[PDB]
Amino acid sequence: REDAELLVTVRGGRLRGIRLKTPGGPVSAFLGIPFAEPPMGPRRFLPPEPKQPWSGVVDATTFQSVCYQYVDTLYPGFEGTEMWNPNRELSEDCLYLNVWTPYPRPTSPTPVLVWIYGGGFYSGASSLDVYDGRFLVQAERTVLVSMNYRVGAFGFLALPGSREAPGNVGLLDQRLALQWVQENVAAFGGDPTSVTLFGESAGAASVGMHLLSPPSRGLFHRAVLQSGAPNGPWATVGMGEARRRATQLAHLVGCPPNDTELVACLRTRPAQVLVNHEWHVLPQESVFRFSFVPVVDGDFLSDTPEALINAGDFHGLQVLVGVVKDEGSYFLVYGAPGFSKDNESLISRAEFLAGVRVGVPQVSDLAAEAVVLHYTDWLHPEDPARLREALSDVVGDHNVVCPVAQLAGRLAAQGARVYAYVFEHRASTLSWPLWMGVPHGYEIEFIFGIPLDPSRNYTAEEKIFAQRLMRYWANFARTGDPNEAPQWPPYTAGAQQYVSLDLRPLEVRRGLRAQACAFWNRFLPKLLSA
Amino acid sequence: REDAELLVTVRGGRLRGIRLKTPGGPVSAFLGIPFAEPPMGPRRFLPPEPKQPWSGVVDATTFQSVCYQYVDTLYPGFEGTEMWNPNRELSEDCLYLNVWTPYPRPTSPTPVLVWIYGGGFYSGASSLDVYDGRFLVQAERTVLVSMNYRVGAFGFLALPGSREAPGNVGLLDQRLALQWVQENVAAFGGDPTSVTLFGESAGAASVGMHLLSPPSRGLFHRAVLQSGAPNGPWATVGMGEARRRATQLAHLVGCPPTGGNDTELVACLRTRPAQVLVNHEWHVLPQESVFRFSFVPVVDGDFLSDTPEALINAGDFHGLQVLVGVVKDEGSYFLVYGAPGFSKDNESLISRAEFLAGVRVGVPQVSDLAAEAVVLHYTDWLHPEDPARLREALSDVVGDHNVVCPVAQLAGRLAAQGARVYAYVFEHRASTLSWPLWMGVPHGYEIEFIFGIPLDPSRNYTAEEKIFAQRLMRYWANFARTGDPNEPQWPPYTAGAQQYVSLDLRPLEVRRGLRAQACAFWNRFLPKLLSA
Ligand SMILES: *[C@@H]1O[C@H](CO[C@@H]2O[C@@H](C)[C@@H](O)[C@@H](O)[C@@H]2O)[C@@H](O[C@@H]2O[C@H](CO)[C@@H](O)[C@H](O)[C@H]2NC(C)=O)[C@H](O)[C@H]1NC(C)=O
Ligand SMILES: *[C@@H]1O[C@H](CO[C@@H]2O[C@@H](C)[C@@H](O)[C@@H](O)[C@@H]2O)[C@@H](O[C@@H]2O[C@H](CO)[C@@H](O)[C@H](O)[C@H]2NC(C)=O)[C@H](O)[C@H]1NC(C)=O
Ligand SMILES: NC(=O)c1cc[n+](COC[n+]2ccccc2/C=N/O)cc1
Ligand SMILES: NC(=O)c1cc[n+](COC[n+]2ccccc2/C=N\O)cc1
Ligand SMILES: *[C@@H]1O[C@H](CO)[C@@H](O)[C@H](O)[C@H]1NC(C)=O
Repeated sequence: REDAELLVTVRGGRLRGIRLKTPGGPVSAFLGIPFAEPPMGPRRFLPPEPKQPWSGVVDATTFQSVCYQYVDTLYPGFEGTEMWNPNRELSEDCLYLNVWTPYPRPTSPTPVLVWIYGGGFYSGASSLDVYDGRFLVQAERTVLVSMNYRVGAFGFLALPGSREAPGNVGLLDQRLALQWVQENVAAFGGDPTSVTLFGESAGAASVGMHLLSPPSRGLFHRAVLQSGAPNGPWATVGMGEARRRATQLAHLVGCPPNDTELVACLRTRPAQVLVNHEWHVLPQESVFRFSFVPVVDGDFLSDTPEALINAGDFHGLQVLVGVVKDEGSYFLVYGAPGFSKDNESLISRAEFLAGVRVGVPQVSDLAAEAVVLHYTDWLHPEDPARLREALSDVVGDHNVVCPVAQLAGRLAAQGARVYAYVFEHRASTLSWPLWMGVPHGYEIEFIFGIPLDPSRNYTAEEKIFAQRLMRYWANFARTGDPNEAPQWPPYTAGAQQYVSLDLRPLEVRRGLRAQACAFWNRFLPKLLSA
Repeated sequence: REDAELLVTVRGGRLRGIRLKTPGGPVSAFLGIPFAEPPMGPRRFLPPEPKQPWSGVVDATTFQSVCYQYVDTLYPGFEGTEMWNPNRELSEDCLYLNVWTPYPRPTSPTPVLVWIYGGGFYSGASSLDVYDGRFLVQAERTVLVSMNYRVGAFGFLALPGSREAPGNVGLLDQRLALQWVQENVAAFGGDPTSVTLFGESAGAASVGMHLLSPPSRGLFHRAVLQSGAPNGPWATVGMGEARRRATQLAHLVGCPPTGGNDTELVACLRTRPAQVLVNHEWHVLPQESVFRFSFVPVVDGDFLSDTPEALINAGDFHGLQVLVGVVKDEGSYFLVYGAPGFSKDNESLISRAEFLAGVRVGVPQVSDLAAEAVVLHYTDWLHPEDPARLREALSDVVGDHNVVCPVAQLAGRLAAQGARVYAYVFEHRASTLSWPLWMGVPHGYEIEFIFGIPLDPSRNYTAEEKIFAQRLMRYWANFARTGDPNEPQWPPYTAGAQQYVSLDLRPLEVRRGLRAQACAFWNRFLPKLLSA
């Protein structure tokens, strides 16, 4: 009758899962497991509370609701943007996690991968097709866990010092899920002593912040940061600016009639009302800037991530970090003047100079001049194709590449063993224009083995590539070393060695854009202080 | 009795010259013509006064004295440094000029080349062997003129506003010599309506300042600036810093028994022996540095109504032809005079710490932030500690900051504002060069080829270098005659295409960009950083 492999008892009660099909065999999935009380009504903006025990059997056969978030409408119906939009109904009752295990369930402790999705801390969901864990679990025989966490104002609105809206509760949602993994993953066959965190963009920034927060450190053992870092200029906000943004949001939604009255009024508004106004609390026009992000208030982060990275002892830590070939191109169509996915975006010098202030917001004119000096080819100062690639480099280096390069350099120089990559394969199914190259976020589908889905149109070569990348990632989760063949050397602050990931065998190189990142990481901070 | 070819009457009186032998035939030389009253005693620091007329015949038959100046002591007996030291006795009685003309004297008016030597405004002389004008006149049949002008404190000590030491008198010496050319060069067969100034280093900066001073602008028609520009960070000084340096120099020599009344301060300075002033001249510089000189032209609203940069940016230069250029390694020569770890006698493979310390020596008197901006751009962050790369990088720092980027900025603005510009880079290392190999083609070592020194038979240049020298003399003379060095073609320099030619044994090769990336930092960004 009923498959005993799909019945699991966790600390809170009983669950019923579903058997999933994959080209290489079945997989056990437990989707929509509640790990927190629904953060609704008076519980909104508050830290999550552990889910109370239940009687009966929870149906864990389908994904649960997506946390309330903005839905992108720039190119309606376009696959390049719809693949990131919510594929389930929106709700504040969204604190659920998902578990994939081999079928039948492992009888021996199995290494655990925990996925934290990205989306600028304002969007994302564990239920997106591109995060389907069935292929990783079947091919590499790990336990895969992913959780939903609150985004936008619901997860990161902060009136610092107030208890009604302390901030960082979305990060606490992630920590609660990691604590749930420690207490319950063995019931699925997972090994709670071998937990690897991996995430992309804001998910990678989240992974980095769990590395720098002592209460989260005991919950995992290895970390993978893809196209993101906690020291990115978009990843955190100071207490003063957080209070300003929280206050303006209240004003824009008709609040208030102290912090208590302000939060109480915010709690009376429908969730969609807060979503409709959250982008308007940003101080200026920009790309790669987000309204409600983690706040540095001395609690979750006792100091800025950059400060915590410099003062940290990282011996015994192994981290896998990397970027895609063209980190900046995706963001240019959301505000940079002259850009669009439907033409070549061959911009003029005037549009380039205007894009610099959009891509590098909230800096002095002198700082902007330094950017223009560094990213101008003064033998071809007005060539539109060069200007298009240059502004993509500005946005990509400033927000992703150089923050990741700095994290990798400091971690390596202070005990950690770092492996660095650059993902350089443009998917044959990529629907973005060719000038965007390999855009932000389009390595994920290969890490998750999506090309193995036979109902998709990836090539035979791309399937072998996905299997290669799944092996690297799983090798790292098992041993802290992706290697098995051309060897992948560790990244060091001196040699700065990394590998390129594409259809060709591994190629070792030096320097994660060393010349450009010396500007962003070494000189520009000095310029802004004086 | 006499040779009429060697007798000339100028406005001041009669002159007698000499007939010089050259590998290609005779040349008339009138060496040591007085063009000003000796600036001695009460006239020290004063503007030059026209030479009073004389009766009889002045023998203009040999070079006159070198103006009082410092004598380099760093590598005694070394050919590389002794070639720039005085080859005549030092004297304040030094305001004499020289005229070379073809033998026999030209039938028709001939274009005139006027040479202004360099030496950081503290040294130099028209009598140096490398400035011998006989080969240019023989090969290209022009009239060549060179003059001595006061250097160091005697030419550029400035108490601005005062009448006893108004400053810039060395530039006034040059202008007086230019006025002399206008009134008298026709007696030698020269055309006063076709006068081409050319100079190197501080001489090139001098040429540019005459371009930007209206009283001088009417005295010539074309300009050549070799490895120098008036907008260089070393070429001018503000009124306040000039007064500070002049006051500390007076204080260092006991004047007066600091500052005070200007008339009495200078009167005390006039009682000091010339050598005493020279001995303390370098002590007034604010910090340890290279390519910085104590007494230089002062921007005081008179000779220079504004900074050279502002005058360049506001200037209308239609109808002007200009030839500018640099050598391949402008900075290397200056590093052995103070940069830590450097020497002509070893490889100068410096460390990272010596590189950072040399940056402050090579870019003196800037904020810590500006210094780190220099480090950011001249460090290869894949090889931040490689000694050979650091040695080249510090050479580039000093060369770009002081020569290449000032010249590139001068060339770009003149071209954009009406002038026709031709740019070169001199890339030949002479076979006779005595400096070590790591210095490449150093500052000042294109001059000997422009003056045709390789044609001197007692020298040891190769036959290839003699052909090269004759080719360069043709470019310079073509430009002096027509405003165009051509007749492989040499395209003009423009702000957009930024085209220049390489001068070496190979034929002309057209390139783009006078180190465009580096000079965008020095000319565009760094000024914004200093004002904020
Ligand atoms: C500074 O002093 C000069 C005069 O220089 C000498 O020292 C003076 C104290 C006096 O002894 C002069 O005779 C010496 O020549 C001043 O200029 C003189 O001023 C007087 C009175 O007006 C006049 O009769 C002289 O002709 C002037 N001689 C010149 C032009 O040198 C000058 O005014 C003083 N400036 C100050 C106040 O600092
Ligand atoms: C090359 O020499 C320089 C400076 O030194 C002089 O020339 C040398 C060839 C040798 O003859 C020395 O005895 C001379 O003093 C070295 O850099 C300097 O080293 C001296 C050591 O006293 C010291 O002043 C500073 O550290 C450096 N700067 C100077 C010029 O004072 C350089 O290290 C030598 N190159 C090597 C070591 O290969
Ligand atoms: N008046 C002085 O004491 C003095 C001291 C030092 N210097 C400059 O040092 C020598 N130098 C430094 C750099 C380039 C060339 C030279 C050679 N000059 O003859 C000039 C004057
Ligand atoms: N205006 C913006 O900066 C912006 C930011 C983010 N997005 C949507 O990002 C979707 N996304 C979400 C998660 C991970 C990656 C990605 C992007 N490309 O792969 C649109 C506009
Ligand atoms: C040039 O070389 C020759 C042969 O060695 C020598 O006799 C002569 O003195 C040298 N002259 C110069 C200028 O060096």
